[PDB]
Amino acid sequence: KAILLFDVDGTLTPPRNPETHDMKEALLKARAAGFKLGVVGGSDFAKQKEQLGESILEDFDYVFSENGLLAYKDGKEFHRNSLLRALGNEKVVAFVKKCLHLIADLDIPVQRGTFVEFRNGMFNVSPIGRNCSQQERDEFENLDKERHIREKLIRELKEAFPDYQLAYSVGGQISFDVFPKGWDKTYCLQFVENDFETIHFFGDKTSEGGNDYEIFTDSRTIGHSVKTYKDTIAILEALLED
Amino acid sequence: KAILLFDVDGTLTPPRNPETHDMKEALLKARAAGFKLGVVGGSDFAKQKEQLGESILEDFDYVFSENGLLAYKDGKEFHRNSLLRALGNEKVVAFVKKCLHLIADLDIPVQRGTFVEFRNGMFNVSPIGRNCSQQERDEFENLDKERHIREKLIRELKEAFPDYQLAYSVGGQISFDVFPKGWDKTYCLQFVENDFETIHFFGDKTSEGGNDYEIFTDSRTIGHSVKTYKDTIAILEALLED
Ligand SMILES: [Cl-]
Ligand SMILES: [Mg+2]
Ligand SMILES: [Mg+2]
Repeated sequence: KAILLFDVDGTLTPPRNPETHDMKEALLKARAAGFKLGVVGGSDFAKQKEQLGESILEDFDYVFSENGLLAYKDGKEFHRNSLLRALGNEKVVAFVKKCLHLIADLDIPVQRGTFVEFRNGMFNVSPIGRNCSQQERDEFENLDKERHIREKLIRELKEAFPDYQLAYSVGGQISFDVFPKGWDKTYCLQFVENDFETIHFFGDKTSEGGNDYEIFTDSRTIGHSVKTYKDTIAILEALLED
Repeated sequence: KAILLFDVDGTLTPPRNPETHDMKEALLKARAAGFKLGVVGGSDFAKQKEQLGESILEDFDYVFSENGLLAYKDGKEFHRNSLLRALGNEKVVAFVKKCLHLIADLDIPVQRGTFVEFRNGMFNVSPIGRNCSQQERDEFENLDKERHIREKLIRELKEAFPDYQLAYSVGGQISFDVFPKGWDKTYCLQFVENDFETIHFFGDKTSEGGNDYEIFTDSRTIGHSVKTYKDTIAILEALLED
């Protein structure tokens, strides 16, 4: 009783493209050899269905969207959680109010709009706001490296709301994510833990700060760091060649 | 030298559907009878192209997107303006900072995310934030009717920034729009004013507070209030029957 869990983008696909027939064929073979298959990714179910095709729920035994906040097994939903349920309304409005005050009081050159986005699994917080142009993102990113605007805000929110038990993650150029501790990819492990002797995990972003790090490092998991989906295939072929 | 200008949704189409072949046929006939045709609508060019079809720039002599902030004539762009250019960066960040403080200091039950959206032609401002659920929009709307949260904010911004010369418009359930005075549909009139003796305007939202009101009422315009695109056709047939 083994299961093979895969990060999606970059692990089962070319980075920002749909899964190849090569990859599809190698998974088919793993399943008929008797492995269960699962997919876990930070992105929502629609996005995973885009990359992996429309028969996603038939092709994989488990699908964990938003790191497992929306979870399917054998084509049927069995778990749905969200940030609002974890935190509750009172804590959500307190956190967001503090974010808005903090961002309003910044002395930075450029601000636009969409400074605090409330998403199903996280707050996404942007000092400049996500309604900026790409040239503005480039500028801010450079401003940020010098002035550490995003790191200062994180410090401020961590010190204000330690009891909220939130983790914080710096994003591309203009933002950071805020989510309950544990709401990384390891969140899905509770759902397969008691049903498999061996859990392989495949991921391409497995170093410290990559979103595959915690699940890879987790002692419940046989981690495989891939550079590309073509390595994923190679590992699988080798698992199957035996 | 006459031109026929149309609001798009509800005027040339069923409310939230693409333009009919009936409507398309009646415009064809108006053009071969020697009228110029134009389209003006609050929504962006992509959206107008969705409703009116992909040959939009070939089917209409003038296309005015975002009320004419992006304007085409004879299939070619001739005007592009935006809120950031009108206001400038310093004024934009001052307005948005004040919005964020105001919204942070609200004593309302529910807030979520996306409180200030910076768009090409306007700020859209939401006390609860647009990342709320529909049930939350219903609740807020009811809360708002009792407590006048949105009207109070508008008063506050009008008194703070009179020199910015901004107009303010209450939206559906959760928001209001803020834009430079004159950036309603009459904005397009400067672009046809000196080229036509007669400018008909067709619109279905022509009463006070409707986004067709100013352009309809404007003395440069022969306004026609329609209930549906089928009335638009009738008026046109009558214009053409002569
Ligand atoms: Cl915001
Ligand atoms: Mg990846
Ligand atoms: Mg309309």
